[PDB]
Amino acid sequence: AMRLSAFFRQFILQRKK
Repeated sequence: AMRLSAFFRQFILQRKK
């Protein structure tokens, strides 16, 4: 159940980044 592709710092962080 992993969608998380370019994960990290881009989804979670998409808003900070």
